[PDB]
Amino acid sequence: NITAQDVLDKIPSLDLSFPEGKPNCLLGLTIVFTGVLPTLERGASEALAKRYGARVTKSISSKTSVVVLGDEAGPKKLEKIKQLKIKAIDEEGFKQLIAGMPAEGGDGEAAEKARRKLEEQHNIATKEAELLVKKEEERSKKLAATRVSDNVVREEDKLWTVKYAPTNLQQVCGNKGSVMKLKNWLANWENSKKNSFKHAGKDGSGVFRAAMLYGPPGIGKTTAAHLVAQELGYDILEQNASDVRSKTLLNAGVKNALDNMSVVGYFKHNLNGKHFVIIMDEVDGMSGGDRGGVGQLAQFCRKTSTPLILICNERNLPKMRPFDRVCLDIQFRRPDANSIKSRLMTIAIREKFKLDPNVIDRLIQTTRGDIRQVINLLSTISTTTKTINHENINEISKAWEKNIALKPFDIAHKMLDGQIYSDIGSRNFTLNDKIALYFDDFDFTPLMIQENYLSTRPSVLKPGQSHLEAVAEAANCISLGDIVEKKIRSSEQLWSLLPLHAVLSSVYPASKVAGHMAGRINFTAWLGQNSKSAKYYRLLQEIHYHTRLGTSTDKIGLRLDYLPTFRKRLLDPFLKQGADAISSVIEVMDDYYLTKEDWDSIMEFFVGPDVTTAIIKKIPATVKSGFTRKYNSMTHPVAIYRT
Amino acid sequence: TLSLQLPWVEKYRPQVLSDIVGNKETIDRLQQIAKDGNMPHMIISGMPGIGKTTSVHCLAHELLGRSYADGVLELNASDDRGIDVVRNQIKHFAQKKLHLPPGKHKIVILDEADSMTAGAQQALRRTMELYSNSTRFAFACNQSNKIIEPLQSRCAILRYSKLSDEDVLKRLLQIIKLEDVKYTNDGLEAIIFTAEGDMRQAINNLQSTVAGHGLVNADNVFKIVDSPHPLIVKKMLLASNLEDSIQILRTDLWKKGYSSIDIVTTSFRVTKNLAQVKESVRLEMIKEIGLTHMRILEGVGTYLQLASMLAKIHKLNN
DNA sequence: TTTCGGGGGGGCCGGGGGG
DNA sequence: CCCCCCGGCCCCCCCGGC
DNA sequence: TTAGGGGGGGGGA
DNA sequence: CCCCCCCCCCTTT
Ligand SMILES: Nc1ncnc2c1ncn2[C@@H]1O[C@H](COP(=O)(O)OP(=O)(O)OP(O)(O)=S)[C@@H](O)[C@H]1O
Ligand SMILES: Nc1ncnc2c1ncn2[C@@H]1O[C@H](COP(=O)(O)OP(=O)(O)OP(O)(O)=S)[C@@H](O)[C@H]1O
Ligand SMILES: [Mg+2]
Ligand SMILES: [Mg+2]
Repeated sequence: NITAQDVLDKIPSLDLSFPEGKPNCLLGLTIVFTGVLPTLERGASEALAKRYGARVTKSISSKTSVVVLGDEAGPKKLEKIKQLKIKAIDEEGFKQLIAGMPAEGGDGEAAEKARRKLEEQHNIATKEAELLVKKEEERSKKLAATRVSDNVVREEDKLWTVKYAPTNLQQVCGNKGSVMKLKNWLANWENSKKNSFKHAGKDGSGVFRAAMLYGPPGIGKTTAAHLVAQELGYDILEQNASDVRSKTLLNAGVKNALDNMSVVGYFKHNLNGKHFVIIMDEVDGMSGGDRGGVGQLAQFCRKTSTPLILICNERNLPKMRPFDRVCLDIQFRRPDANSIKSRLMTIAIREKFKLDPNVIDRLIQTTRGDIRQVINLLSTISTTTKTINHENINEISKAWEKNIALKPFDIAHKMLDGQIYSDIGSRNFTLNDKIALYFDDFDFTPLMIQENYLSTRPSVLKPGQSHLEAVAEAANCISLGDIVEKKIRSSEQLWSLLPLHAVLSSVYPASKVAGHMAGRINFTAWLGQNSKSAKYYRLLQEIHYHTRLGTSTDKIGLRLDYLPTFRKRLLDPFLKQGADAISSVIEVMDDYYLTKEDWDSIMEFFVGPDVTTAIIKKIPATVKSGFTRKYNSMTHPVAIYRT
Repeated sequence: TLSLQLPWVEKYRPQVLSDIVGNKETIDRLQQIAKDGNMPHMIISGMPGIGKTTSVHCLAHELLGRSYADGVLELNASDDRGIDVVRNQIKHFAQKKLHLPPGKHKIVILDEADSMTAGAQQALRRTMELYSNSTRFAFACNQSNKIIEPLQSRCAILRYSKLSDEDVLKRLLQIIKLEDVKYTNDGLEAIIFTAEGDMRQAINNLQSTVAGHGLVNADNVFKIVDSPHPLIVKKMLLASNLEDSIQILRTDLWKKGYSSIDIVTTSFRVTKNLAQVKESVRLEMIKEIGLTHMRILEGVGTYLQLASMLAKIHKLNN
């Protein structure tokens, strides 16, 4: 009949309040939205596009059927649009497209493929519902037979998450690769034990005695662990945050279970039924540097004689450092909408409330990939509203929005975005919002801002103001913020000044240089430099108090004045006289109570053209060996006598 | 006199879901849940004095009836709620055997849950997961962000909105009719304006005004309820001439006994929430206010410093 | 990173009581 | 005379704005 | 408007 | 089948 291409040809083309179209009119069209629309906002335009079953990609590629070009379009977007030769339309263009493609079908193979995929999803949902009702009928028949000739819990009284929890591995949606990897690792654990965990297979999982599953909340980590443990015929010994897992309890608790037979396995007699699978769930839930037992669990991971699976939500936390390279790491990513659309449709039809498949993705966006949260949202909403569609999708999504604290990189990216500092953008993301964004991680926000405020192309420059001037203003404000921070952490503990520190350290300098990140966002380098400075100051103090009885100065004077002459009288002789100057160097060292470690540290202090790394390396190894032998073959004096 | 009159906030505390005003959709959802049961884990968040504890208690009562005493475990910030409590008392309550109708469950009400420690919240996770067949949890808090993400994932989110002046007026009229309180429209308007959507504050102010003066009119209401100083600070910051701002500072704030620290903190907050002013100007005003706040915290809390702050703000605005 | 102060949780030590 | 229960220090870890 | 770069996984000439 | 689309996730004490 009519193909979307001919409609687009009819629609006016662009070169470098809305009509109610028929259902799924934009089906099979990949609409990429860019710029600013006159009447519709980005969110409103995306919602309108989804209302008609149109894929809304966040980027532009060869599959971008159409493009919605508005005011203030991204330069990269225009560059890629011209490179890929993709048509663009205006607000009236989109209006005519929705009102000029009513057949909702009959277009090219893309529309037919989309319809076939939708029918396949519906059929899968119906088949799953049929299986569920068959299971319910079987359970009811067994219950009636038992009753005819203990109180059980009826399914109607159970939470939807429990009622629809996966029963086997296949029912787990998303993270198929991770699930398969875990299954393979656990299946061949006995073979790895036979090889003493020395040989590594194709996947390299044969050298780990423990596995660590990590991912965001409500994605199926515990479910997958339990399912894999049950499938391979193991006995599960599970621990969680509800149990005491301190170092003492760990030593007196599960430690004895590492190499112990299971009595239940013996009395329930698979060949692996007598062996334990120790599941430590919510591993990040234990607090304590040493008494918590995180380090103790890491040590256990290195000698466990039975499979050990750890589960945590935050793998990069400092508390998790002991688990660096001792367990096989398995990441569970946020599942995509498609992998769970069939499950959501099955739940919707079984619970006898209507759910529009075109809004499911939005619900996922509300929950940030939290399947448990999605099921809870459906259960709570369906109690009063039996139909879910575009009529009330916006309100439901806004009400249940998951306000997750941003990470330092995301905080830096958002705070340095120039849009939020414009007249229009400031009314949506207010100053209070920016202060809250700082308070998300007050400890790291000022450091990230100071690190990344010189690596942006600004878009908020005032007329006649250069990038350098704004940078200087931001630096001045950052210095004032540092003064305020010093005030906060003094003996007076003026924590009430924290909000002001938010403005001076992050919000104001960011507003001065807000724009587009000219390059990759970098983590703050100040902490590593501070640690290096502390180490070097400790070394300098050690050297100074070794030579105190001979010199007349403070440690700073020793670094600035004495060290060059000491270099001239310690390093130059080796380079000039070869190995014949070892005696003079040793004599100078003895005169000042210096040791070999002191010699190396002194050589490590110099900068600029006096760096000694290359010079030290170029020295023949024989000279260094002779120097070490001569130093070790004699007695030396001691400056500080420890007792 | 050794006798006390019961506060009207307690005497007229709603006992059923139908007596709660505001947040109509959430109240209807709670009513439906009470009718049908199968209450899920829930987190109720919102501003102070809007009827969160009232809603939770009413829902529990309608759900459990005669079994309320046995089937409800209530814990708040005044009770012990450490990790040991979660691991022993709450676990014992969850595992407790209690025969209930075919659509009811035991309820744990953790009021002011935002004050609970991270360890207790973490320990609650598997307790909620394992015993959901017989026990359900209802958290009530002011800031939902303090609740860890795993607990939020396990609960249904109910964000309470501020009460509109219409609902406050409706409840106040019911209370007045039940108490036979002589009033005037202007007095009720003043009470509503001073309440700022706080039903508890409005009821307390009404009761205090009736006790202290009898007739509820603007004069008596304002005598009992002082005009909020944030509005005075906003007027001071928005004054066109430095002389007017200094006049307001000296007459409405300094001579009334307001401390300099309170004045400067309120100025900071009001400037932060001043949408009518350009954001960059607000940032400059905040810089000046922070300088003054640091000076006051150091110990120089004088009227001269506040006057200098106002002068600098006006210079910036010019 | 961290200059007080508060809160919480876990580990021993030791007084008292019981057998 | 010896073992166990249970109160109190001692230490160590973690916020600190709204 | 997408900071750069790497990993996972559905679609397909 | 390699290539592409598309998204998510890591940089990080
Ligand atoms: N991939 C999934 N597929 C189907 N349902 C899921 C999935 N993930 C989570 N759920 C549902 O949410 C419920 C809880 O899943 P969990 O296995 O506990 O996720 P989780 O990652 O372990 O959450 P945390 O880490 O304890 S907060 C399941 O019983 C399911 O009903
Ligand atoms: N929606 C309401 N309808 C009627 N009275 C209310 C309402 N909200 C509050 N009140 C009255 O104010 C009193 C206290 O209400 P609460 O439920 O305790 O408010 P709250 O939000 O729980 O306070 P916080 O958050 O713990 S400070 C009630 O006993 C009622 O008398
Ligand atoms: Mg879990
Ligand atoms: Mg309350």
